[PDB]
Amino acid sequence: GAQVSSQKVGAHENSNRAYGGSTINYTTINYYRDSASNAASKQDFSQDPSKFTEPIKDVLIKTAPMLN
Amino acid sequence: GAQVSSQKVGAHENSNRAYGGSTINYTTINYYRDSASNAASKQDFSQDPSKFTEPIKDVLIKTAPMLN
Amino acid sequence: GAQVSSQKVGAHENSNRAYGGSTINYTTINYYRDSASNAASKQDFSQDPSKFTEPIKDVLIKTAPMLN
Amino acid sequence: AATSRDALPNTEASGPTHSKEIPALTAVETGATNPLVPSDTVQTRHVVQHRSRSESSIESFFARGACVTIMTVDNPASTTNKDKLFAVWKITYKDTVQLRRKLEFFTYSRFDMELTFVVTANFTETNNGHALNQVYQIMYVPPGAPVPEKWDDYTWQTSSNPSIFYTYGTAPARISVPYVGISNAYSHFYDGFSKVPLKDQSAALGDSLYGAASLNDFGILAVRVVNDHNPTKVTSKIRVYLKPKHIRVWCPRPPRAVAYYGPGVDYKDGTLTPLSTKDLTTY
Amino acid sequence: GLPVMNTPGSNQYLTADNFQSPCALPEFDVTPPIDIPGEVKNMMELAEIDTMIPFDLSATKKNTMEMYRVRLSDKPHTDDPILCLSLSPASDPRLSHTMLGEILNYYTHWAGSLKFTFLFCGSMMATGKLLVSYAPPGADPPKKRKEAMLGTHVIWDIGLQSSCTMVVPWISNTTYRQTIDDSFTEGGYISVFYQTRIVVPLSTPREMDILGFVSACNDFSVRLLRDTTHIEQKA
Amino acid sequence: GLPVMNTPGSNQYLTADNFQSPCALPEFDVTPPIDIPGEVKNMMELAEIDTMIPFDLSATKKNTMEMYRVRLSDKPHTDDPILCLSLSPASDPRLSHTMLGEILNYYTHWAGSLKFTFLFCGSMMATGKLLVSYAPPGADPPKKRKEAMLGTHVIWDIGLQSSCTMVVPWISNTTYRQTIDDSFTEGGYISVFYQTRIVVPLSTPREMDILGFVSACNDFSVRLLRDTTHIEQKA
Amino acid sequence: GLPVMNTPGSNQYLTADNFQSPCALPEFDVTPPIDIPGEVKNMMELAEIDTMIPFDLSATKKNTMEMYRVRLSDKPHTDDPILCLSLSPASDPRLSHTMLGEILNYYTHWAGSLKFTFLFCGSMMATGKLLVSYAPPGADPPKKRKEAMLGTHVIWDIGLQSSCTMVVPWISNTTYRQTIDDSFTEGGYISVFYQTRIVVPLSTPREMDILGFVSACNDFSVRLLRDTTHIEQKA
Amino acid sequence: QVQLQESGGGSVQTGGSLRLSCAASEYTQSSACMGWFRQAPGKEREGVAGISRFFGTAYYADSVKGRFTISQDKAKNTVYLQMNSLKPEDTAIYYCAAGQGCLTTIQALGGAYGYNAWGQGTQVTVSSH
Amino acid sequence: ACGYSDRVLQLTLGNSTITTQEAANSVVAYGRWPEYLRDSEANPVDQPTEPDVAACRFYTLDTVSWTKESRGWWWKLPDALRDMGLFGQNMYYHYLGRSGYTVHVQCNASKFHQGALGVFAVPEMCLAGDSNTTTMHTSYQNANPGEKGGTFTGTFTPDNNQTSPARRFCPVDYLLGNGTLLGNAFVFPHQIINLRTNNCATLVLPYVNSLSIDSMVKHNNWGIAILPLAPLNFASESSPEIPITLTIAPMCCEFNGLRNITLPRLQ
Ligand SMILES: CCCCCCCCCCCCCCCC(=O)O
Repeated sequence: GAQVSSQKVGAHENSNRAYGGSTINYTTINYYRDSASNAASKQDFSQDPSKFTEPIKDVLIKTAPMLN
Repeated sequence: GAQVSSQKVGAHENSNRAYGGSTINYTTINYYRDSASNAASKQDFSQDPSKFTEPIKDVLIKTAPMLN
Repeated sequence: GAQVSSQKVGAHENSNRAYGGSTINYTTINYYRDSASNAASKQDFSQDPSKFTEPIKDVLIKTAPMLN
Repeated sequence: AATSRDALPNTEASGPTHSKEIPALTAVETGATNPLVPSDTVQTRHVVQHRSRSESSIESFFARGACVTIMTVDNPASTTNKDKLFAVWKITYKDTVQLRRKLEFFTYSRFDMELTFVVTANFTETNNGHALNQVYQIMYVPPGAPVPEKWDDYTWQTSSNPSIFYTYGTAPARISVPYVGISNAYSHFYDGFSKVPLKDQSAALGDSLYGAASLNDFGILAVRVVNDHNPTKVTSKIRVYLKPKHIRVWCPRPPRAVAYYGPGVDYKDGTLTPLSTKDLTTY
Repeated sequence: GLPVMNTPGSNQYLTADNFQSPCALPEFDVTPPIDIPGEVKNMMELAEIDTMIPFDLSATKKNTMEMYRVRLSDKPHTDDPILCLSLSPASDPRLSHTMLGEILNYYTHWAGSLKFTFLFCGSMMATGKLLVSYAPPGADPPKKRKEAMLGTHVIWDIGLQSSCTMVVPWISNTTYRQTIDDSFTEGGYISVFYQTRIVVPLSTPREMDILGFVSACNDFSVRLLRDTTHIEQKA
Repeated sequence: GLPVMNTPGSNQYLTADNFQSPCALPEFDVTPPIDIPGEVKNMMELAEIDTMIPFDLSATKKNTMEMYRVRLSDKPHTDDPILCLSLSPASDPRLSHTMLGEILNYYTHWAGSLKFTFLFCGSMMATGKLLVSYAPPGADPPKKRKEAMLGTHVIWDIGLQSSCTMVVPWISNTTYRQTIDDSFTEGGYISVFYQTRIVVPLSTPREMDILGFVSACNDFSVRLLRDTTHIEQKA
Repeated sequence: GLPVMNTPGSNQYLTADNFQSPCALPEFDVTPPIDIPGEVKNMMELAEIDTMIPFDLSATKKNTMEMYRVRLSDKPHTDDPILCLSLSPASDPRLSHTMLGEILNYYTHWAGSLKFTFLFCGSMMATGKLLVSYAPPGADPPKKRKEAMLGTHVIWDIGLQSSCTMVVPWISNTTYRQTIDDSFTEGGYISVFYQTRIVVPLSTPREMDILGFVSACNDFSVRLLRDTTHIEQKA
Repeated sequence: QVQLQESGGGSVQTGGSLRLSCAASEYTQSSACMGWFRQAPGKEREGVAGISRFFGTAYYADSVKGRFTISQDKAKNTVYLQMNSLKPEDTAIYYCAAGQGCLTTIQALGGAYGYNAWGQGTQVTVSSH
Repeated sequence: ACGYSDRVLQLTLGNSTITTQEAANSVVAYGRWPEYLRDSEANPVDQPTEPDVAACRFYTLDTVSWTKESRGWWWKLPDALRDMGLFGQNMYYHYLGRSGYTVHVQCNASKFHQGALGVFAVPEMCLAGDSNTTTMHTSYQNANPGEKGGTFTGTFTPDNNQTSPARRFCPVDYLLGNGTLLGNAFVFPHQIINLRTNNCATLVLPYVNSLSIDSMVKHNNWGIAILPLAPLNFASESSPEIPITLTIAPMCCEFNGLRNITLPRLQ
């Protein structure tokens, strides 16, 4: 029941027959029954700030006049 | 001889490419020969309270008269 | 998600039905999400010293005259 | 499908222009922030961006534990006049400040709390007597359960209260607790009260604190030194650290600008001066 | 050995833990179980069983069989309540000692619907009508037939079918309520009133009593396990 | 048992750790979430929202509503700046308290583009033209229309479209900039000047104000989490 | 938990260890690398580059530019050496400070072939012939053209091709040699002599100098990492 | 910045004591040796005193040693400057000077070079009235 | 083509219609339109009360005056509608309830008048109190002024009457009465009534809480803050005045736990 995930490699070791290049992955294993016990996956998602930036009813075309 | 079970996810991490969504499971491995050594699975079952609530010989139809 | 690599055997145990001969490999498992946490693979690469030794614009033929 | 660690969009090449498309001019009164990029106002080059917002995701921003309280317990001599000290502390994020404000960037949040327990101990009386390694039991007393009155009463038996048995000199204690809120998310600001003062009721009978509710009552943490009375007194402090993992947030609020004053939003006199001096025409 | 690393929590003892451990008596021939009738699967099913409420807890009646009795009379109609009760199943004296409540005392949060059943134990020749009322909290606690009549209520006819059940539906602000006596998580008010009055013929006991029972509905749940305060050991 | 070996770091507590641990309340029925509008995914999206800049921070105006106001007049043209501002989003008083900056105070490195939007709040009968300027660092900080005009700048016409945005493009030596006030990682200078002058008819308020807002662009990022200094607890 | 057993070495800190450990700054957006010209893969390739040898290390010349110069003259032929040098790349003063040697100071064992290149820096009108000699150890260190002529040697003609390289082939008893000055692992002797003599016409500087360089060959290797002694901190 | 706000402009006679203080409450990479600079309108701006943020690295200008001392409050956060036995040659405008990253006042020891936040300026006159 | 503009708008809720010619579009808080309580999100069991047009229509509060010395103005929802026809009645008789609102503030001037007004909707607008002795000390009566709402001040005044404290709010304007710079107020859904451009601000607010439904009598979910960003000036006069008016309309109004009338002590 292992959870193997990828690592976005930053600094690279002069290696590509072990480290460096060829996709470096990590393993994770949940030991507890309760989700509250698990570690943070950190594999999150982004969104569009619109709901805060453009909370306007009518579509905003940046090139057009705001007021028309 | 691992025992992989599911976790009823409560709070969700803004994740679904690791945590959050895609069924999060846990692993368990019995290390001892005696059942008495094992941890509590907690994967239990419910029943119908009838044997305590309706221990009556004759079928109780809630919409009908109790006494008839 | 284990990483099994080879060992360049130096001293040999009078063994070849376990150790000594038949390719001895090792295992490695990444436990952390961040690449910065990983151990050094040590499986590196060499290059040609030319960029330091022969940083000359024109090809150096060792058998020919340097100046021609 | 855009993850937290994915690269932000590349900035593309753009040359000169002169027409009827107006990027620079808008109107903020509408409540919308103009979503411009550099190419809208200046001539730019083709640039393959590499940076990502990996480090600013809600998860990552709160991916740290913070000292929430500092508890004090001791183990004095048997001959003592004052009773052995046991600490009781109501579970809140609002005794400290740092963590609070972070939490306060938002109005509501959902998270599973991970708690750690760093324990310190020291001698207090200038003597040469000795003490034997201590064990500390941190019991969680939820609202409703009996809260200890003595270091040695029946409560510390813990039949259903979660309790930690920490031996001094070893790895600090750490547990996990799920989202335990009575609401669907933990509320950081409550615009209301608990009771409704009614006309045909005495004002006294109808009063309640502003912004106070059960939404935040999680009971208390009780701790003692399990060791029996020692000839030479020993003092100890348990520092608790809270990390809100697996976190979700709602409704952004401006951050606290004036130092806090109580668990509410109230502020005191002479603290209301956050900005220094700076003249309008100088860099 | 395999390179390992100690992370926080090591060596500690959390009483709520769940791990395996070495056995003290290996190969012990455990005695197989037999079908003992009446096994229970969960605490809530005990909760769904109707237990009798010690209503009148007056100085004289408390801690006596009489506390379970609610005396009724053939007095002319009045708009005054027969009994007032607060929706604090786990904290109000009258509810606190019923199985339901006692159970609730082992948890911190309570949610779902409840049912109040009343048993008329007067003579067959006795007749009457009543109004049992449940008012959600927030307003003036009912004290006269009038306001109570505005809330949730069952109007019960005394007859051949001896008992009547009023269901107090789950109406809450929060997803779960506190086992403690609290304002934010207040439950409301339960109240009984005379609709008509109790009527009996001659040669019939003019005053009688009523029994009351309370239990949980199939969708009642509790959470957050804690130690009760209705039990203690002195020294 | 399985032969194991303790490697450095064992038993330590790093607050930045991320591991699993035993649960204090097993089998707790967590309350499911509900769609609460306005959830945020990352700190930067708060950063992209335009917040008002407390420009004039004079002894008299600081810590008062007036610090947000930048007074303009119908005075004859002058080449003198209306307002001078340093590109130190996270460290210069005027920028330091805006959401953008406040956010920046939680990180150590900052990178990407920024945008300055200005709002004319004078009368409709008021007209004028201005030059908002951004000069990269390294030279004499602009103080006259002339030098500022040489850098990045938007020339804004006052009209029916109430606001104007100037984008300060990411022009840096380093890949990331310091949240501190520093020379090596200096950002440059922001400056506003009168292009023409403010013109109004008779029976029209001769002096007016302007509002300014700053936010991040879709390609703004921060790194290295640290504790802020705009908050503290004394004893 | 899984039954485990602590084996020797647990809890210790070996500086030469290589394990994983928890990160202090999770999710840090590392800045991608850029193609910086001149990256090095291994220490030996620095070793293969020719560095200038500070030959004459006399009281007067040591620690001065002059130590790199080896003065030659148009004196009539003599069988006396121009310069004597011991094959202790990592321990003999003259070799000890060249990159090659300095590098060698970080290791304990050294193996492989070496090359000595000499540069005539006299006038074009100057002519001459020399004999550069490498004698394996074990016999009388050469001091006259005669014995040196018996060993490995290149006879160099001074002309249009300004420099000459003599390769000291790997001739050793051991598989690897010691970075220290040692007899068992002795390397041999390097020596330069006049073959003819230096000849110049009139109106030509009668005395000139020569430069010498030493580097490793493609099959030179080192092992056993140790701290150097050519660097130190007092208190 | 840090906060740098200074005062203490008392025109004492030749041979009196004067105290100068500069606020440094906020804790940025805090004023290391700190810094005190005087500008004599006859000369120019020059460095004078300075004690390390944490350490006891206090440098003293040749002209002020012994008479002028530097000290601060590692809590109340303000930097004191005891200037006694004042000559008429010390009549100048003083300024406090934040030298951030302590190494700024470790490498060069004295301020001047590693100094980014500038003080306001207090006029001190030491005359024969 | 047909002349349709974002400045010219008309909204209709029930038997009430609002019309304007100088709008700056329209804001829908957090991009969420008001809605009825979903089955998947529900909690009280009883069948709910949906008054519809009865409660869900525009309601105009008491007009206030904008002058040079005004520091700001505030109102809470539902509070500010507590005594508005049916909605209020429906509020006082039910234990729980939820609702969204379309807030429309009105304030026109002349092309010769100037000033900017920040209309901010702050969910959970928990304001600050007036005492330096006791925290969270503001009484229910002073907390909920209802339709008249309250105001902000430019100077904090701590109540020193320890005998019979005032127990009210003392919301400083620049700290947006909550201890946070007004400057960031823009994080909340908002609009700006800048006289030049616009005469009104329209915001649509969905129901926001930590739970599906709550006791509106005990708790306010949204706050309405209006503060002059720029000062009010006209021509060259010394004391100009321009009225400001707020009309509010519940949306998707629903209530549960019907019972007897709630008679709170408002004074
Ligand atoms: C023995 C371990 C203790 C287990 C019980 C922990 C009690 C749960 C308390 C969690 C809530 C803490 C308050 C902070 C939440 C918030 O920011 O609103």
